[PDB]
Amino acid sequence: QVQLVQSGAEVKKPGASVKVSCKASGYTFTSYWINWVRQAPGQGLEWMGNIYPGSSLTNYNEKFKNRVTMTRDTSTSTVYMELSSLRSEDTAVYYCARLSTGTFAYWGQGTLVTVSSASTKGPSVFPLAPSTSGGTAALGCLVKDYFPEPVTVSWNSGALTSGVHTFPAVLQSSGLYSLSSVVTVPSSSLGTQTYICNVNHKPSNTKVDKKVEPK
Amino acid sequence: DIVMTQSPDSLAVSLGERATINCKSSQSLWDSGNQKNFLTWYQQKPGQPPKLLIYWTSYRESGVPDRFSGSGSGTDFTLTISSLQAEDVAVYYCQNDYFYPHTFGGGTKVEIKRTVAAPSVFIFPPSDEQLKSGTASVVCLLNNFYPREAKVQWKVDNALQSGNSQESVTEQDSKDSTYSLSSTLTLSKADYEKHKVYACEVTHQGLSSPVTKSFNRGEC
Amino acid sequence: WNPPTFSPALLVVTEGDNATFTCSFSNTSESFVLNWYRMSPSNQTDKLAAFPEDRSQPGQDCRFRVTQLPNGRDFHMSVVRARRNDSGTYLCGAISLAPKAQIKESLRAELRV
Repeated sequence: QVQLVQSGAEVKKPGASVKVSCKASGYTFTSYWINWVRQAPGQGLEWMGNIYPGSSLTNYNEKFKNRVTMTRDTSTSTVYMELSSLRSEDTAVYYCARLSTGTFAYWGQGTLVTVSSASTKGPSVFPLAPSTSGGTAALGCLVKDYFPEPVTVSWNSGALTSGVHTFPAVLQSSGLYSLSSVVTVPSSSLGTQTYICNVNHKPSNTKVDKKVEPK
Repeated sequence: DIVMTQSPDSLAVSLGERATINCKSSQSLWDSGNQKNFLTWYQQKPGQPPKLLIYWTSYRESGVPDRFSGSGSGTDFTLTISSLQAEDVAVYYCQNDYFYPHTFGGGTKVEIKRTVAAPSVFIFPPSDEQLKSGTASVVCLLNNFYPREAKVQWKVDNALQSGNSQESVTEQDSKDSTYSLSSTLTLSKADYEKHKVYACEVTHQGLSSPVTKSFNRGEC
Repeated sequence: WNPPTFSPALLVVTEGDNATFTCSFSNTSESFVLNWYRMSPSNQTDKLAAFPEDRSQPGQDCRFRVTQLPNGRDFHMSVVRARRNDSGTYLCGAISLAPKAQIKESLRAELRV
């Protein structure tokens, strides 16, 4: 099949430069245009540039005058994207895509580049205890003060999926992220079923299974 | 440079009716050498790479359903969904595919319009485990409401808070087409120990009167 | 290179038969993809098949198929088990894979079932 696998996530400091790889397979790599598109959190897509692997022809965006650089490697069928003089505004998920006009469009899975002076910190998991209402009760976990993204939260090892709301993270003044995950259940189940949120933060080797007991 | 303006910014359509999105370009996207209007339409769901729907203004990519149809010529273009299904909720971008740069439009959020639904409001006092440190976090949860417009205000001993709270909303739920909001008021333990009444007051179209949920510190 | 030729301009075929078009080129390009297009009543264009074939590409129906003739310039856009739904207008087009891609599309030929 046609596949575009991008390099993994990276955290960089302001002023540094990142290089994202995109390995094409399943077609004549040297004949199709490869585009780069980024998306900052809470904003639309932004075209970044073009590269034709056949002759390394590039079409950069004027927004990144001398920061963007696209190259190719025919021996490994990989295209690279380099962005220098990084800012906090450059925090985004970056996509590579094979977009030759009139032909089918394929997309890489994306690559998250976090630009921040913060350092890796494991999250604290606080229980949001119920009591609750008359009919339904709500309980949750507060995952506070971690860097970088992402955190994976599940309930009862993934066995509790109904009424679960994991809210998107929020960047705080400390440069750390914070999210909460809630779940609504019948009021009669508070004392008949155990509830455990399973928080996982891989960059800091944090693994916490907090039991949410009522108050 | 091509400027792509998308109007409306957000669109609410009932399940099964027609949605129309507009895209106006600063210059003509017509190509005399290929006899095509080079404009592309994209669909992107949260947490997913974009998906190409329409290229060359009115050409459908393989696998794109019947309801999606592009139109327009020159500087005015339009994407139309004839039967908006649940799987269509996403942001739609028009893109200049004619001249470089291939600038995107601002996008248009397409949500399912449903009946008014009030939020279920909950307030969680800070955990005692958090009270081992120097900060205190109070969370106010708004569960399953429509429309998305909601107002949350924090009160400490009947003193309106400002500049010390953050919030975030989920995506429209696939089952009931509702939203959930989570707001976190952050205080220092010193400030938390100096006040008794904590409350969040919700103002929503589904509430006849604003709903307030409070608690007293140290009381259960 | 010249635009291809989609013949016959009108092909009337009974229901449930083998209707076959012919997309012929005078001279071919070094790198190109050939597409089979059908116009929908919404004034849209749908890509049914494409040469060379990509088995991983979704949306392809097993009914419509494109076949390269031995001379390499002519192609066979055949549909098997034709339905009354298939009645419409069709066309073939080629897009070169050069940096500056050029579109070369045929005229429209109508199908009746």
